[PDB]
Amino acid sequence: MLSTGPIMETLTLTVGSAFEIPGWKLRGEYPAGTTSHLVFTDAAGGTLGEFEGTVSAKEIHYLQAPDDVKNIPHGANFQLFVTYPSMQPQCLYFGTAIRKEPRYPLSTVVSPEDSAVQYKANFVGQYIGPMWKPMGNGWGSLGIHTHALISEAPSMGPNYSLFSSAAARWLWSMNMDSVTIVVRVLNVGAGKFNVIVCADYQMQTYLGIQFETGISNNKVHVITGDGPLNWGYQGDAVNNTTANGDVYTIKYNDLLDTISCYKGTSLTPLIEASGLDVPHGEGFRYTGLAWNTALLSPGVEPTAWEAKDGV
Amino acid sequence: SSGGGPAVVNNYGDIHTANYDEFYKGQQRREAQQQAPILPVR
Amino acid sequence: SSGGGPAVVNNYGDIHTANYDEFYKGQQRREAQQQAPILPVR
Amino acid sequence: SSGGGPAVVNNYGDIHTANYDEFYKGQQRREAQQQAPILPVR
Amino acid sequence: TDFLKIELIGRDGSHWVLSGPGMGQQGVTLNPNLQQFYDAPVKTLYVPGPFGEEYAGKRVQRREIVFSVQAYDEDPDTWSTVDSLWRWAWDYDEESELRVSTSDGTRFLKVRLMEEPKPYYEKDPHITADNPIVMTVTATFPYWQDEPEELIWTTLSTEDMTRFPVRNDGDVPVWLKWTLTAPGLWILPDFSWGNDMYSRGREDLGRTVAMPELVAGEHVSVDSDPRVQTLIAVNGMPTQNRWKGNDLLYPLMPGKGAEIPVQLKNAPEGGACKLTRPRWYSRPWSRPGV
Amino acid sequence: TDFLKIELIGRDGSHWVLSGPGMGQQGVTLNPNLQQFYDAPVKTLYVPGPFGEEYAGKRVQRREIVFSVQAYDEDPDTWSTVDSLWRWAWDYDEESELRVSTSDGTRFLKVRLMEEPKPYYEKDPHITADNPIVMTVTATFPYWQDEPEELIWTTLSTEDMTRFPVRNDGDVPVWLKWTLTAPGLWILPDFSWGNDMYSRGREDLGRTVAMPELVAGEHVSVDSDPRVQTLIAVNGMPTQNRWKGNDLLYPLMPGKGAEIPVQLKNAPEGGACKLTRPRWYSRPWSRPGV
Amino acid sequence: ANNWTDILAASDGDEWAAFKTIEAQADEVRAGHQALRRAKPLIRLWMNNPDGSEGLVYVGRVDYDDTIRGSFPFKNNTPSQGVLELRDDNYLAVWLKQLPNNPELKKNVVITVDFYGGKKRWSGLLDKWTIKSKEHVKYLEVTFNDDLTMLQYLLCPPNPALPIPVLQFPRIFGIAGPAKWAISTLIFINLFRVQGNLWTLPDDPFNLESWDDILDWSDWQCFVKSNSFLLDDSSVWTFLSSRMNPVDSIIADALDDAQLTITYRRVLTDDGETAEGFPGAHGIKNGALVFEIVDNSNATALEGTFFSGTIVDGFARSVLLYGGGFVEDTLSVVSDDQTLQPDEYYQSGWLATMAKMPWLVVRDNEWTPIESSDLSWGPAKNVSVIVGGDN
Amino acid sequence: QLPNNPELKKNVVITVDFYGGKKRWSGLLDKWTIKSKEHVKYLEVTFNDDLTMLQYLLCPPNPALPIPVLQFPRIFGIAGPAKWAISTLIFINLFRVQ
Amino acid sequence: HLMALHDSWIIPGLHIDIGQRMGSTVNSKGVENIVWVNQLEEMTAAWDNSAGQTMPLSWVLKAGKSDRAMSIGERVARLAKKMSEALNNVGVHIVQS
Amino acid sequence: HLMALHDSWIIPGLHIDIGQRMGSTVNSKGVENIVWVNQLEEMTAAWDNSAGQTMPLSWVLKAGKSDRAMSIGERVARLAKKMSEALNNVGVHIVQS
Repeated sequence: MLSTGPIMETLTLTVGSAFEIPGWKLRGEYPAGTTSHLVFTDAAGGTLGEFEGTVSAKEIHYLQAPDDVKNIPHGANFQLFVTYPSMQPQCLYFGTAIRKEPRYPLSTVVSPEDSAVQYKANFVGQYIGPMWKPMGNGWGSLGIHTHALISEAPSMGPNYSLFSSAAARWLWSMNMDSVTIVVRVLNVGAGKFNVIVCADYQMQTYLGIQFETGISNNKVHVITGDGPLNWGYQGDAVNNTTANGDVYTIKYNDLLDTISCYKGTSLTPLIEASGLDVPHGEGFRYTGLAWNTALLSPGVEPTAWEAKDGV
Repeated sequence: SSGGGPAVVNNYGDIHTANYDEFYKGQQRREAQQQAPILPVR
Repeated sequence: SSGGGPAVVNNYGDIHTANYDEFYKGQQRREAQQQAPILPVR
Repeated sequence: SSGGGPAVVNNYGDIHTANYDEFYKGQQRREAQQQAPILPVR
Repeated sequence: TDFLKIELIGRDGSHWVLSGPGMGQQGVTLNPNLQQFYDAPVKTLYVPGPFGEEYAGKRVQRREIVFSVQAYDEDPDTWSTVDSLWRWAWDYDEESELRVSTSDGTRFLKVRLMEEPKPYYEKDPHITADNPIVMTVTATFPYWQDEPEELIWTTLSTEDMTRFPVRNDGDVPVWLKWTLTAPGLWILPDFSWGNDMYSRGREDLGRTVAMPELVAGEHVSVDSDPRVQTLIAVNGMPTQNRWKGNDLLYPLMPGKGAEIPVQLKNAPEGGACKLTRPRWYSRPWSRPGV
Repeated sequence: TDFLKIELIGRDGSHWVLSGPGMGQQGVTLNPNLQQFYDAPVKTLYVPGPFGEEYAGKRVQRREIVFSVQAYDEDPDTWSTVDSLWRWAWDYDEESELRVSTSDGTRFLKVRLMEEPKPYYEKDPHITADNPIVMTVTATFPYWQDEPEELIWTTLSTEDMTRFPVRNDGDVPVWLKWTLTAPGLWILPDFSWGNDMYSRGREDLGRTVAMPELVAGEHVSVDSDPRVQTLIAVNGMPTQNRWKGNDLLYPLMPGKGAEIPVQLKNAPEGGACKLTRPRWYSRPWSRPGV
Repeated sequence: ANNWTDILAASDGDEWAAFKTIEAQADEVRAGHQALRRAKPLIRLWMNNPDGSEGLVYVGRVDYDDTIRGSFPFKNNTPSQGVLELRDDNYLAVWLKQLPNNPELKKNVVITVDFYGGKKRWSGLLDKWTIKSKEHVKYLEVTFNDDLTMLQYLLCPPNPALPIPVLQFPRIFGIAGPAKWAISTLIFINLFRVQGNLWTLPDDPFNLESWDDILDWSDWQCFVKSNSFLLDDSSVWTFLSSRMNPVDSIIADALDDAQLTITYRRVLTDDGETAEGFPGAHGIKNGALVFEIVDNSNATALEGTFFSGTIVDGFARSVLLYGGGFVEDTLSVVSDDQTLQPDEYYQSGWLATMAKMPWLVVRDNEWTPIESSDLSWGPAKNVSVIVGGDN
Repeated sequence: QLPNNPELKKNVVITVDFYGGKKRWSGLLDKWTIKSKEHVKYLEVTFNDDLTMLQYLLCPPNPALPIPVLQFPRIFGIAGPAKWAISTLIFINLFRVQ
Repeated sequence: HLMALHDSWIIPGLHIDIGQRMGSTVNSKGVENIVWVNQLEEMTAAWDNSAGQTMPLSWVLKAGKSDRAMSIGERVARLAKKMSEALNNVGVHIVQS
Repeated sequence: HLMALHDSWIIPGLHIDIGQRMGSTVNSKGVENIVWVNQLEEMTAAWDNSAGQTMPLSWVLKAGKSDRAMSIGERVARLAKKMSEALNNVGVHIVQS
């Protein structure tokens, strides 16, 4: 050990307490002009703190306000240098700053239940995907229709080789009672297309906005669940002629207890309903889609689907 | 403590308490599972 | 005296001295007794 | 020294470390050697 | 010490204080060196892997508590009475309670005689009238327990819904019990709580299971624990027979809890739902964790 | 001593200094005689041969570390809090970090409870408020490791090439990881470094493997270690299914290093590559090896 | 499709942050795979309807933790035995023990063991149970036979379309056609006969337009799904002959020669599962078995498959070339292999192995996640074969 | 390497000579197996002695004539001294198969 | 059902003979009350006088028969017996050419 | 008779060959003088170079043959061989309809 080296040491930090290194710990003979500085860095070496010691004849005293050290995390590595006059700095101690204080894990961590979610669906790959769970008619009731005759992207609907109605539940649930759904939809022919929010695990009860198109039945309803394939109209219908590529936003506001549907970029709800007798809360945050057609051909089908927590 | 006693006898394996009849019956059961469905009914 | 030594090893059973050859031969003899009279003469 | 310890355990034979798996596999291998050539190809 | 109190309630209901304030008042004290008493025995499974062996899971083992007591009195006749009472406080078939009281509360373990007790010294015990009994008891359920929390919800409406507040303060998962009255169609929560034991941790976060419609007089006990059958009708009817390959799969994971929804429909005379939530711990005492 | 510092970071994020500067400030110190702690256990294999037995290979075994800690405080209630916190710092399912810091740097070992801890003395622990806990922990990955060396190369060209400097300063081979953006066809090095495990030592000196053509949005992670599947796409597509039996076969051997070449083709946007080189060691501290 | 530029913009131009985002996504995919691998199985017992109607009726569920031990093999074209050991205090063990002496119950029980959320299923009939005593501790060891044992008890008479004790002409029944179609058709004809020969057989059973839509197939316990005679893509043909031979014995040689697989699935409509592709596929009852002959090896296909390879260049594609008389087939390697990848390999969440493009190579080295027990090779034995007797 | 070597025939003969070749055990390779005991890999090789060739040599009703044309009579019968007749049956079948 | 009469009062051959019906119970939950009535099919008298292991003359009964619970070796032996007899019968029923 | 020649002067293959008659004795009361003469049927040369169990090249003779003392596995295998051959012969002797 020919060359002098630092002594590995540790520092203690507390939230709300002033950081202080007493003078009787940094002894030695310090001539006038000696300067001591303490440097705190992170795992990458970035300096997250620097302080100056009060060098005296035989002691060095450190005293910083708690706000100066509140940003220094546990595990941040420190380095104490003493510089005699007309000399290069000499490191006396180095090590780690541990925090001796009440520990709050819940403050730093965020639970998966306490996280807003946002889901997308494009149907451009011509496959259903693992995120949609068929309901009402069982496995294999869903399908993708190309709509190659017109310049349109593939849409999702019932398996018209077997069924004329179907439902699909988004595999994962939401994390809020309030929810926004944005659907870009195509009106190929006559049918009924339900956007379903606040659904239970088996889609027995839910709120929904139903777009119905036909020879003379182009309108929008607010529906409640009676099963994945059954529903009950609530309130009066609103006339609406769906065109190919139409974007509808179904927003359920929990604190308002109101499910509304806006068409395109309109700032006024196309339809609106409030005070529906449907359970809400944990276990009632699933979402999905449903289709019902008289003929075995696509009616109103969603090309693009989007869901997000909150309104 | 563990190294050099029963905790390493366990690593040795079936040196102390271990029975022959149960092992033979287990081997017979595995063979019976393998061969029973392919034996004829006659 | 007896409890905690060879006298309880005897209760443990075939943990100390017991060889596999005689056990296998005895099981084979039992199976041969069971199956030999019903095996055909051809 | 040797008489009365592991060197007489060796005389005892397979009282300490000895497993059933390779013994059963070796017996099966010997029986397979005996019976495989005479088993029909059908 | 006054920081720890150990009691026994026998199969016959006798109350003994083995350690702590008031120990030895019934004549029996607890000797040192008691084993497998604090931590629940757990064995961890390991399977071969590229860098040795890979973790494969854990299996909790039943507790095998070997301890010793000392039965003492000034006269041999009363000592014999005390020893007889202590032996009567135990059994093999039925279990007795062993409570530990600390600043963290009171937690009990149900234990039974694993084997015959080993009493007395080498000479006849009437000489000393102060003799030790070596007890080898076992806990088939290895978790220390507190009294389970019971919640009652009675409704007169045909259709109704409630939110049961549920929370797991222990360090191990617990299995819920439901007592549902009949008639009526019940929907009970089976939330995964993030548990991924069926590869559906996020899919079953808000999972609800619908019990079969109950006819009049068919009150059901719905116990989620693997030891008991899920559905038991009080009248012996096969209620599980009408339930179409469905079950309660998820316990209450530690540190998790919410207002679980219970729904009742088609109930001409209302209905009552009781939720029993056990409080299971792996130690006789521990500070709350979250 | 001040030449060595041992810490535990529990499953809950708690920080304990068991040895070194500032040890025992959290109430728990480390008792002597800790085993299977320094060298990674390895068993060597031998086949029968003409001169006895012939060397057949080596296998690294998982660490079974048995060590004792001592939890202490002036008053029994604070001792109970300390003991509960120490218990909460450990688990069977999830691993806690064990960091050794010396003049060679800080290396960590991930350990989990192999079985239940054995706490306290023969009497109740509140008498002393200074009690030992015997811990049998296990390291499924038995190598001490440091933070890996990471390098990034991004480009805008449709076709480009780069060289990553790589060097194994440890005593054990390490397995490289790549993070590759999409779209684009990547050519990744799988240099043998003269290793003769497949009898292709200098045959595979400059081996390069072509990843399957990644479609838009199919950013892949290519981990060469055997614990994990090689190709995993972030969008869930089965990239390895299109990779017709190809694999990365060779680790970065100790003492070996070079400028390994990475090639990108058919990338209209121009992609990015990240290389992660682990720093695995068989000992808590060791001087760098050349 | 989050591009690199988009991810970098979301991370505000920090390459390290963007790559940590990508690494987190990869880690979550790997964690999902590990959870799927380590998921517990779902063991469920079902029974026949006590009144004698169709549809299996749910008995109960055995917990994996509540089992003592279990063993379930899946074999290629071979029946296998599943073994499940329970404690006798278990409620399903008690039910099974009371079953023989319960006069209100049918005596057949079906086990269904689901892995990966029902994606893999082992279903089979009860073979027996045994009350076994290990050191005075009693447990119930229950043995089931997998659902391929039904083909042992299905047999093909010389004329499956006519009454058996009246006239069975000709001496043997012979059906020739594409391999999958002919095997499936033999099975279906025998299923029709054993269900009662109630209706008239059309020329092609699997030409679904030939079957009337008013017909009810709900009482059938077994179904067979296959393509029609013209639509079958089996490259090779087959001739199957029978004189009261069991169906499995009839089809074993053809399955081996064509490298075909019999897949059975018990459709639990109580779980929402449905079936399609066979007559009466919409009205099937709960727990009805469906058979399908598949080409999982793809050895006889026009594009061939992988028959060999090396760890340094992957698999090697070969195609079968038939010599004179088509008795002999050799392998010719495709020097310029240009087979397109399956469309399934571009779908999110796909994990299966397509027959045309095998991908799974399992490597054994010093650091291997598997253990290799034994690899045995043996050369061919006899150069020539003689078959005959009387002509 | 034999199974995957395309330049080699797949049949192998072992000859074990005791007492300088006075005693000899010769046979064709039946199979081999790579077997692992405690991560230690060895190769077990099974040969069939040369008497197995008589299992694969068979006698048609008329060994001197083509088989798929006419094999008369129904069975082939040869009578004579024991050694000569056994050796003669074997020789006629070897002649036919050569 | 397999039983071993160690020191029970039952006298094989005297109380019960081969082929005669007897009932038996097993102490398993759900079937305590049930009595399985089978005709006695096997009874073995066995003893061993060896110094190492010694068992006095003891009887083991097997009531009822089952092809399913038969050992694989015994099943193979019985099947071989039946196949050999059937092969003899077919060969003797062959019509000469 | 089963014999194991450990270090005996007998040299199998040289002194005695397969099929050649030889006498053997067993040291049992009442049969010491008797010499059982059988033609040698089997001789196996076996060795094990493993460190755990090392067994030098040793010869084991079996003189004479008996179906009674044959192992059950060997008996079943030989029976299966004969039955398969007889089945082939009967099937080829079948007369067509």
